[PDB]
Amino acid sequence: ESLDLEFESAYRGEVRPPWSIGEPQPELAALIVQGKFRGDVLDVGCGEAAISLALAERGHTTVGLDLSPAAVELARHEAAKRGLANASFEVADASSFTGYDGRFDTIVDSTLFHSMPVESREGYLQSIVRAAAPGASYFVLVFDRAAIPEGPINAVTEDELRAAVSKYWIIDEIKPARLYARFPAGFAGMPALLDIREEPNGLQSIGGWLLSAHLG
Ligand SMILES: Nc1ncnc2c1ncn2[C@@H]1O[C@H](CSCC[C@H](N)C(=O)O)[C@@H](O)[C@H]1O
Ligand SMILES: COn1ccc(=O)c2ccccc21
Ligand code: NA
Ligand code: NA
Repeated sequence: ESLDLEFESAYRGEVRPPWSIGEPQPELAALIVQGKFRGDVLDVGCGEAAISLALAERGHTTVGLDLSPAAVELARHEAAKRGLANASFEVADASSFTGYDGRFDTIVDSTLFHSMPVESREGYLQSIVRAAAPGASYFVLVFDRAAIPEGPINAVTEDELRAAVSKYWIIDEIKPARLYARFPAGFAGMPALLDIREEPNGLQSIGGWLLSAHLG
């Protein structure tokens, strides 16, 4: 299976993607304020790249990679509107990319993890480790399989995520997390087929996992 056409259509606006919330995902913004993001950052499966933009505004040199040319164009457009010189973007397949050997001190996966086939995970993890500087940190925000079923999205259980990532990184923490979005009215039916939590500020959230890891 393949989500390439759906991601490109969502970014072109066929209304904006529900996950393009216009700010970094809150669970990842909390790690930034804790000082967990360091040096040159890779925002892998960056989408519109709100987290790249926030990190570039703080002084980091950032690179965002996405398979969708529309996402890369949107990220470049927003960085240009803000006059950021520090943020760059490229179209690439996270499961098979090169050209950044030992580059990044922090790699962040903001909901890319479940957006590729299960069979692509090993190529992706090999690609990002190859792109990592010594002592690099890695952060993943991903849907929980308890919340998102088998289907187009490859959400994970805690054990599955640990088994996949521990082969490549030293895992510091895996904890429950929320993935925020702005869904249209009536999203997923009435009654709803998914557990969508209503949040303040017109947002919603779905269950997930926040993983923190590093090289060492
Ligand atoms: N193999 C792959 N390589 C790179 N990007 C991919 C990919 N498979 C999916 N993607 C991208 O993964 C992203 C998941 S949506 C999340 C986008 C962004 N990180 C955010 O938090 O808003 C989409 O932009 C999609 O195009
Ligand atoms: C790629 O998974 N995805 C697809 C449709 C959504 O509306 C959505 C909302 C939040 C996060 C991910 C999402
Ligand atoms: Na994909
Ligand atoms: Na929490």
